[PDB]
Amino acid sequence: MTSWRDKSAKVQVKESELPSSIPAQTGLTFNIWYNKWSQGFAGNTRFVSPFALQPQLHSGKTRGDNDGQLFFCLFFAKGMCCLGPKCEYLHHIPDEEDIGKLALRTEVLDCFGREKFADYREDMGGIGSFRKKNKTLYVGGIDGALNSKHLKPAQIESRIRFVFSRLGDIDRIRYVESKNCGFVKFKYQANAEFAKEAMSNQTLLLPSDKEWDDRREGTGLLVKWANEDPDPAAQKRLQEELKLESLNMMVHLINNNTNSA
RNA sequence: AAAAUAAAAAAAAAAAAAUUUGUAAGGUAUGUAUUAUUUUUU
Ligand SMILES: [Mg+2]
Ligand SMILES: [Zn+2]
Repeated sequence: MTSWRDKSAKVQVKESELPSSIPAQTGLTFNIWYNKWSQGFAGNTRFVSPFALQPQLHSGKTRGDNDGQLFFCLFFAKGMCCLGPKCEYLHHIPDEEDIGKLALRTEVLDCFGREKFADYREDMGGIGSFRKKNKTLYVGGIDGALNSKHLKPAQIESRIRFVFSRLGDIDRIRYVESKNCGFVKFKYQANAEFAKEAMSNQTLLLPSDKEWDDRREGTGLLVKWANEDPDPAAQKRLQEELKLESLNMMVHLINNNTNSA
């Protein structure tokens, strides 16, 4: 509105600043079918992103807004999009107005337009599932994100809270020191899908955090999906919210019978 | 009218043929595992 509705979206990265489509150097000879390096051993080829999303700075109106686009630019979520106001996808954070237009389609697609799959994955990776609506994002790689300096677990919790706060309605956050894991639950599926792409392979450390010069050498903070919550308080709370949303559609499933008569 | 040519001395010198060229397999096994404190809430 102040950020989005008045502005036009800017260009995060110029096309000459875009990274090379060739990966770095893993093996001896480059395979030109699969676009990978061959003949040797790979060396833990993950790396942190040189760019990132700036919600208030980079949002603005796009050509997807004028045409009626439902879906969001995934390169805008990564902080990489080079089209700016020419891009056919939306450059702003998903909100209650646009998510209301992602209603029939969001059952099988995500907010970027990618199909979901039946099984999840062995490591709970990229896209979601069309069987379970999972609104909670796992956070890992926090040691690799902080670039191996030490902090207190109370202060790690706040540094996770701030960068995730902009990406949508945060339901709850509970950083665990015993297992260095962040369980960040949102209000919406579409904001969990946006936040998973946006903060994947990023750095936690701030520009004043004394290692802002050296932060590119990391691995970034892993952002996968979260499993079911084993403590029995939330499971009863899961049983509660299952029952009350059921009765909400017990009302409307006898209204369209009342329309039927 | 028919013919349109009804024949030598008496035995001489002179040679040819044509072929088809290289590759892979049956031998040095096959199989398993291997960077992940890259930490999934009690
Ligand atoms: Mg045989
Ligand atoms: Zn874009």
